Amino acid sequence: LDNLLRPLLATFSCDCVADALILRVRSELSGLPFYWNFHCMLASPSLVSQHLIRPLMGMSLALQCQV
Amino acid sequence: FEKNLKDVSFRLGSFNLEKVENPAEVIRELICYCLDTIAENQAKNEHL
Repeated sequence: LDNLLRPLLATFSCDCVADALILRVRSELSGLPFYWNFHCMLASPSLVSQHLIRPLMGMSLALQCQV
Repeated sequence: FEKNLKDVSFRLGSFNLEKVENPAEVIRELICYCLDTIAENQAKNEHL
């Protein structure tokens, strides 16, 4: 999965069941295909907090200091 | 039977088998064939 993703970061399909986002990979390994599915529930607002907002605030103010 | 990548085996297919009651007969057949095969290439190489 890592070897596949790091270049891109094979084909992918995504779908959102009511709340959760479901991510599907169509690829191949050892010549043979590999299928996996990601099952990502809506992330938590502590997670949202820490991963997006507070860092993104941080972005905003740090670039203000830059300016 | 399988395939070895990523330091791991990865199986390709799998067959139901059965032991033959006459091993020696299939053996004669196979190897007569093989004898013929070799001999052919021998003659060809000669001409060449």
